[PDB]
Amino acid sequence: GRLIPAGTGSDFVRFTQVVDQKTLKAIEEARKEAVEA
Amino acid sequence: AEPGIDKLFGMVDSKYRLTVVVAKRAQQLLRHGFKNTVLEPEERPKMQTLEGLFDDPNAETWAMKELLTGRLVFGENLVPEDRLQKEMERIYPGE
Amino acid sequence: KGEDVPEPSVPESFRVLVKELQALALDVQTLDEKDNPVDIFEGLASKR
Ligand SMILES: [Mg+2]
Ligand SMILES: [Mg+2]
Ligand SMILES: [Mg+2]
Ligand SMILES: [Mg+2]
Ligand SMILES: [Mg+2]
Ligand SMILES: [Mg+2]
Ligand SMILES: [Mg+2]
Ligand SMILES: [Mg+2]
Repeated sequence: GRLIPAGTGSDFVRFTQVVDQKTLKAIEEARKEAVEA
Repeated sequence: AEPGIDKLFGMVDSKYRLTVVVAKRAQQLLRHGFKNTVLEPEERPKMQTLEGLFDDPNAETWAMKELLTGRLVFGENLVPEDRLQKEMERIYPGE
Repeated sequence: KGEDVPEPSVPESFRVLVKELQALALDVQTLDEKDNPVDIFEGLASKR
């Protein structure tokens, strides 16, 4: 009753994320913040 | 059929990839608040009992209507797994 | 609650099986990434 090995359940696509350029600059701002003192 | 399904198919390396993108984008569109869109202003999503589709009818019909534009970005490993859901909650209200 | 439906738990067909199978000497144990346990029967099999 597990997800099918074949299809959208492909190891090649089971993992794929999406972004808005707005959330793109938001995460890099998180990286900028990493600079200590 | 559906709007620029070919155009869509063409923007992906695999057919089954397009389907995961749209679905995951539809996911976030509702969870973090439905105004998490990139193309609302002038010509946008619309239904006719009123022009009320502007708020919440079909999730992915939006997802696709955005992906068809070149604003979104879908990668294999674009932004680290857990930090994504955090930054998204911080910036998008509506709950 | 207008909640986007949840991600499936294990089917009772599966569980019904595993035990039917267990009813006979055989032991069917699911495993992890590295060959280690994982749990189908959510919390009802551990004892007491
Ligand atoms: Mg995933
Ligand atoms: Mg618009
Ligand atoms: Mg786009
Ligand atoms: Mg990974
Ligand atoms: Mg919140
Ligand atoms: Mg399962
Ligand atoms: Mg075993
Ligand atoms: Mg070991």
